[PDB]
Amino acid sequence: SHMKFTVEREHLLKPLQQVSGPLGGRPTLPILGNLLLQVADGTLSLTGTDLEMEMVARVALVQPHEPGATTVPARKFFDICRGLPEGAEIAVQLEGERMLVRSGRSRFSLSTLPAADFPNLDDWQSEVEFTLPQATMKRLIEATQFSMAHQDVRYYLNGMLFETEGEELRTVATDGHRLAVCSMPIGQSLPSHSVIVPRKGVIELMRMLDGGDNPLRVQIGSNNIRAHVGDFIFTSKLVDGRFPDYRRVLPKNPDKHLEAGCDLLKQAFARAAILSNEKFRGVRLYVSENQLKITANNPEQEEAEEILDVTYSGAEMEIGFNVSYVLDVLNALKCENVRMMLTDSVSPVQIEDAASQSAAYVVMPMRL
Amino acid sequence: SHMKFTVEREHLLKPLQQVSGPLGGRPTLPILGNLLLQVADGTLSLTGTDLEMEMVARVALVQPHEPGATTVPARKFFDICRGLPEGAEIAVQLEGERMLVRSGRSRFSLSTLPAADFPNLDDWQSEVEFTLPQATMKRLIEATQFSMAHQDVRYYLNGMLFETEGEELRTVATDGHRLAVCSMPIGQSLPSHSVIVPRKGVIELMRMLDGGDNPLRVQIGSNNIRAHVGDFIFTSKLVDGRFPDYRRVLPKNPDKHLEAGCDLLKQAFARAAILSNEKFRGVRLYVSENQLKITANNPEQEEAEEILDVTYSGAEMEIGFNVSYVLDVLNALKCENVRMMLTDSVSPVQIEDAASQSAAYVVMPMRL
Amino acid sequence: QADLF
Amino acid sequence: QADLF
Ligand SMILES: [Ca+2]
Repeated sequence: SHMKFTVEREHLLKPLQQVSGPLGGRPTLPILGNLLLQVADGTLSLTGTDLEMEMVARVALVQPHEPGATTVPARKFFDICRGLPEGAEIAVQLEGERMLVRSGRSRFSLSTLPAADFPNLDDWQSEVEFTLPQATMKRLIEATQFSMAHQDVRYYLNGMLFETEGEELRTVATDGHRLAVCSMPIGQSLPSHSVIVPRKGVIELMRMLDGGDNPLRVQIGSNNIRAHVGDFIFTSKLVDGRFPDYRRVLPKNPDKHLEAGCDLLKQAFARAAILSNEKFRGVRLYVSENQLKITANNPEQEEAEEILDVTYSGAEMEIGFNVSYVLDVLNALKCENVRMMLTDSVSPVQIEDAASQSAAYVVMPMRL
Repeated sequence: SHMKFTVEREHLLKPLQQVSGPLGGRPTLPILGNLLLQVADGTLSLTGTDLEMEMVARVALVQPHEPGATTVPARKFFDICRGLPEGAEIAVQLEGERMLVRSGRSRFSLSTLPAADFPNLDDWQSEVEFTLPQATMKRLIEATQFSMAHQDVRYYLNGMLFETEGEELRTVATDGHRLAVCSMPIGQSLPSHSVIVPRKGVIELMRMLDGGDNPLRVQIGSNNIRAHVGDFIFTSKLVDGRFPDYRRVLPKNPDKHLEAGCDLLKQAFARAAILSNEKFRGVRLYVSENQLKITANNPEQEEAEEILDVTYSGAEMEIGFNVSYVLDVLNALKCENVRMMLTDSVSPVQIEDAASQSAAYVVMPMRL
Repeated sequence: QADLF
Repeated sequence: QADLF
């Protein structure tokens, strides 16, 4: 190819790091371990993919360049650029099937694969679009991602629901045992729509956001989602499945309301967890007038007991939980007091910030 | 047992973390996952062991206490102490085969095993003793530990030689391919003596030390070594084997001396390494008047070339090296300029700080 | 552990 | 690789 460019090291490092995100260990196809490099106009584009998602970065070229394209080993190319001195000028050109990289007194010849062999995940049509701050999208993801299923055979849970209705954007995640939902107004009238973004894509989108003043532009198609922020474009295939309706799961008539300090509650649960069953992590909660007792027992007949003053309205009741599910929620909430709404020992509980309804967590109990 | 004590949380945390060091998470015996606790006089002693080494911590007791001893699960007891709030007072007493821990509104019952069942590794006699700043001992170990063998069948290389001569303490480590030796004067006349400390004991000793000047008292017996600093005592069995006569592998008259900036040399080797064979890591060095050329190639016929200006006046020469061995040395040296001393292409290179002879590294070349 | 759904 | 010893 004719491709040539010279770019300063630090203009390449963050692009190279972002587009290498989708690349794992030991590619299934060899070209998936490569990055696509393209020079066109005054732009260098760098692309990495794993066939499920792709990340593109654009870099302006102010020094002489020649158009063309090739693909080069990602780890090797990144490590070369990172290993060069600060402020190094990195000159790149093709010599047959080899990329030549030159900087200072350093020279490298890398093996390439043709750009025509690189997969393309860009040929689709957007059906819903909106703009929002990166911080808002990051918060939506961080408030719920821990509740996704990690490797469930129910593949439609290994991801996060993104749902638009009216002017709200909503994320939902569940593993069949606990659920998280977070809603944010975005100031644009949107059609009613929902899609499942795969878990790996959710994490990668999260990591591309810095909370800067740059807006994030989201486009949702029938089978893909795309996010544009700054000079980066992330695209992911959607999960082809049906997600549960969080509306059905949310307890409707909880007759028991508990309020407690989040830090004291999280700390009590974290200590009780130490003497819970190492595999199933079960703890017991006993609630009575303005008091909560947490107990944990393990096969060694070890026992933890924590007592907390709380505000509690309702009958006395005992309920069992996987303490990791509870601790995940309390770690996600960054508020002084938490509200827990309960009915009985066999029904879900809802946990929220006592001062905010923007996020809701639903955790199903364990049999005592 | 009668054992009772009340101690502030922060007086236990670092003791518990230190004495838990030798514990590997999957003990063969349950008592090996426990810590021995002993109250006698106004002192609490905590001991953890893996049968090869043991770590002891002493804690003065200023609050009411009763003497006795038991053993308690290390991870659980540490996690309980760490999970309690800052400044928490931790009250401990025994009730039969259970240890009751109480603090604030938290209560824990842990299962114990009798103190009479805990192993003892302290019954031996000191034959060489000296004191040195802990920073000096930490430097001696860091300067050389990376050259210890890992699981070599020559079991006596899976460790570190500690050798006393004149007023010097010296550490030596080798895996049969490269060697590291570091020598520090300690201002005390010592007998000529050397022992092998097992690698796990070396690593744990290093982790018991910080960069302070606080005195470390070392005692070396016929079959054990003991290091006392502050309120911690580390003891390890010595390796019952013969260490190689390392003085006979040091190059005797190197007629070629090369000096270069450590950072430039390290960065050049690190970039060349990217295109070396992933398994054999071989690189070529070409030296000539005030110039070093480093090349690497790999099975894909990719190639890296680096040229650096150096100070060199010897004859022209090519020599091959495992680049990871070279980078290990340059990472271990924390200095501005490096001296490389060579003879021919089939003989080892000796690498030193250009301004200091306290550490020396000997790397054997590769046929390449 | 009970099921949400 | 050559041997030191
Ligand atoms: Ca530039």
